[PDB]
Amino acid sequence: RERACMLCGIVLPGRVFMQNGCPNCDSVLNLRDSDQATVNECTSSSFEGLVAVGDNEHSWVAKWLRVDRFQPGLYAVRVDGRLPSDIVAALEQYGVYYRPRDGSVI
Amino acid sequence: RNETTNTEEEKERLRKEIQKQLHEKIQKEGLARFNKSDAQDGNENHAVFKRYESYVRESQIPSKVKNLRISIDPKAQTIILPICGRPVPFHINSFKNGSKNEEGDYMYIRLNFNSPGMGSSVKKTELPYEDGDDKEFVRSLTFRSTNKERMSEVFKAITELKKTAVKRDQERKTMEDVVAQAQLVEFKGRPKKLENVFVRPAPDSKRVTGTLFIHQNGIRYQSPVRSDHRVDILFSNIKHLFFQPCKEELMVIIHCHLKTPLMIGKKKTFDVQFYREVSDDEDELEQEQEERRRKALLDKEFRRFAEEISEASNGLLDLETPFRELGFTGVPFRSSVLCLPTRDCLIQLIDTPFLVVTLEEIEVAHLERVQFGLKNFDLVFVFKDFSKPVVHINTIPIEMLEFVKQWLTDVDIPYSEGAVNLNWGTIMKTIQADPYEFFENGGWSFLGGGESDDEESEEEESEFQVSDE
Amino acid sequence: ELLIRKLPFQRLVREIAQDFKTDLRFQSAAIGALQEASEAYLVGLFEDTNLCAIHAKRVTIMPKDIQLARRIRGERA
Amino acid sequence: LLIRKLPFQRLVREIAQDFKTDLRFQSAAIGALQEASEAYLVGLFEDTNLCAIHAKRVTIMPKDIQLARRIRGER
Amino acid sequence: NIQGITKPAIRRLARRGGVKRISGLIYEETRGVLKVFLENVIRDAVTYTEHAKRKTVTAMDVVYALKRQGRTLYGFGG
Amino acid sequence: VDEVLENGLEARLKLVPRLDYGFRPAQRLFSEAEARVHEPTIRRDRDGFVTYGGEEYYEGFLYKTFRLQNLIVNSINPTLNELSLFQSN
DNA sequence: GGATTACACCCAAGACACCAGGCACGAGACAGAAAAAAACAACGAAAACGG
DNA sequence: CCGTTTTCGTTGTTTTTTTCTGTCTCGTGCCTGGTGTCTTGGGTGTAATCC
Ligand SMILES: [Zn+2]
Repeated sequence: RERACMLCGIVLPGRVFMQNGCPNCDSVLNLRDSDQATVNECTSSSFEGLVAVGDNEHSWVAKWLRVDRFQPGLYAVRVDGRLPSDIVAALEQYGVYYRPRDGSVI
Repeated sequence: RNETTNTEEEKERLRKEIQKQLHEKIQKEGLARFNKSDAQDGNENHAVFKRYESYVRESQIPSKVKNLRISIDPKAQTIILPICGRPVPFHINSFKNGSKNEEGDYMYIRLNFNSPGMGSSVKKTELPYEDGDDKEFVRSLTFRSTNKERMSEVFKAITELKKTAVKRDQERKTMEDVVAQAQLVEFKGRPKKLENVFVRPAPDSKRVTGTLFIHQNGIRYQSPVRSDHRVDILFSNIKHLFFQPCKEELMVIIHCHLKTPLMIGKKKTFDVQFYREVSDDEDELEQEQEERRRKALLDKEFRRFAEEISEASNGLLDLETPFRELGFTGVPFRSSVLCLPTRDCLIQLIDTPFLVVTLEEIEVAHLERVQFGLKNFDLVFVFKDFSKPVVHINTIPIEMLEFVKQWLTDVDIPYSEGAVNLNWGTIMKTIQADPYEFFENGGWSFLGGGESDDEESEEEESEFQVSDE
Repeated sequence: ELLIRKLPFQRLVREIAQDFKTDLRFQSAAIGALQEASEAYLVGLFEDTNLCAIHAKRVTIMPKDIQLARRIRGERA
Repeated sequence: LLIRKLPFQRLVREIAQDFKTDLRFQSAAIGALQEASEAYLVGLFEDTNLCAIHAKRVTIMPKDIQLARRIRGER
Repeated sequence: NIQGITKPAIRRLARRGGVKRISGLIYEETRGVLKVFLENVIRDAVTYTEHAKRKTVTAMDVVYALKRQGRTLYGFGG
Repeated sequence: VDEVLENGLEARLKLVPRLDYGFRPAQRLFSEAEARVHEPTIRRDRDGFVTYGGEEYYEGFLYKTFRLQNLIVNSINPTLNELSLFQSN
């Protein structure tokens, strides 16, 4: 069982997301401090395009996927589902702009 | 607060004065009920022997007996035993228990018979033998046989015959004290009816919904699955009629407490209950509102039906409802339950076995375990009919003590309090033996002893309300 | 890990606190400590309730078991 | 007080004989010990009665005492 | 806001407490017990805060209020 | 498609029930009276929302979740009969 | 050609619970033995007070 | 720390009668047996993806 965090794009087991949270998005999502509904709304088990990144700084793919500022690991090209409107507003409060990785927005 | 505690305690002096007038009243009404002539005409009660017989003529003994072996006659409930070439019959009633032991090639079966001295569990009222100090008894007979299989079959058949005899005697007793009732007169028009009702006790081991009908001289419950599972209850035999709506319950109830017990299926009962069950963040709050609608619907319909029963009785039956606000928790049987006062009775109807205590039938209430800083107490009801067993309500929370004392006073029931659980099996048998001598020596009025009678105290220090240095 | 969702517990805490003084603020660590203490308390209570239920020779915990445990602890009079 | 005053005194001295040899006692020490002991035991019997009633019984048994001491937090 | 303590959360707390089967009224009973506990603790904390002449409830107030009840908590600055 | 699950693998759908009330029966709006007559064990949860035999019927229409692998979302051929039966309510 | 597999559903078992029967170990009853309890008088250790 | 007062703790003896006990029978409540019906498994069977 693995899920893809919608915001940063990382893919980790859903129980890992629940127990420890997203190592990158915890500064704005608080996924560990969030309930299962919020975990699902920010981490989706339905995705496509497993991506393994070794060096974020120099990988052109990471820049193209906007994951060059995140922890190396399992990432998904496309993630099913988008962030909820309330979470979108909460992130916009923090000044961070959310670009969907669902592919429907480009 | 001091003037309110003075006012409350003066109302408590009136509470005590009422309690004293109740003890004196019952003492006068026990001396008037029992005269010295009734004491002189003391009735000695003797154990009744149920007379039985195996055979009247030697011709009645079956021709199968010719084998010099153990022959069983189920029709006459008889175990013929070969004692020195004698066909001696032994009725299954005289037989007690049996033990089979295959020792070597012979099967040694010891058939025990009823013998006085801690024998059968049957009460003294009915003895399986006639009373007799000079009577000697056959306590056990041990037989042996080379044929193990047949001897095992004979033992099984004796055991089965005993089970069938005990079952028939229980069935008779569940119909014995039951008084032969009149026949229910069906209503010649369209009867008033309540559908989808469950009955307690159930007439069959299967729980089935039925329809309750109002007739000219009673009510009829009728199961749709079998016509033979009808329960007829005459209005003349109903003592109390209760209705209980779903105020906290998953169920709605119409309860009939009876004057004479009825035989429903295999069970003798004084109580017949008719019931139905409701059971099957804003969405969960709305689902509770939908359950509250379903409660109110069944409450309205069953209350209306219980009023229509009261109307059909021509004023023989009042419809009672429990005062939930006056309810207290206690253990009359094996579970903690909410005991609910009504107009005329103390009731519990949610769980079986049911409690129905008529307030007018109470002679005295005793509060057991009441003393210095106690966690809980017990309440004992003694009835005016001393033949009726006392009713215990256990673990009533001590927080409810002053409320229960007030409620007993408001109902004109005398009460007494004690630190120790007094035995009533003893108290009652002594009171039954001579009720007149009991009241002559002070009945329960002397036992009450409300007067504190404490003057020793603990001395006093030099009384000086003056500032020292 | 904490078994209650954070926002419901925060809303409950604020609802309760609003009955003693309006416009009160809570540090997030205060809510975290309250949640830890409340869950620890509830787990200990459920352990005592389970002990009572097993004592009565049953498997299902019931409200009377809770009331008995709280009475024996000395919490309800 | 339901226990007497001399068997209890002897019990207290016997128990005290382990912690320091030949210890004297005072006017209101044994009395206070007896009051505390009886109050404690009465409370324990209250809890035991509650448990026994919970089990649908009227007889108190040692497992009720054990459950009471477990819930109280007693070792 | 007391309906936010859902039935699954009470089930989870009972499972960590080792409870195998749960009645249907346990949820309301537990909500009442939790409300009483929280009421007492928050009342003590707010007393501490008012005494300190503050408008914010700190972690120290909660820790002292738990020490007041006898529920000493480690790991929050005590 | 009354509801689309955020997972995208399943979705709650509005359908015409196929029941016999006690080889498939023809589609027909769930009739509460016939269902009770043939099966008196109907459940009720809300007004207009009825659960019969473990199946949730809302105002005569079945509401059941179906997998994405259970649907054709393109080249859909509609019939007036079904359109009228769906839009009459 | 081949194979492992998803998916709905039926036939069935493990489990906590409810009801019934009966046998024995406990309560109730009675006559008897035991020593805790009550009451009495004597001696003085040590508790309460002072500088 | 040292000397004072005088309460109540320790010492022993006699008498009373409530409590402990030996003994019996009965019963009520502990334990074994029969049964409910729910939650869940293991399986068939229809149906399918994959290469
Ligand atoms: Zn992330």
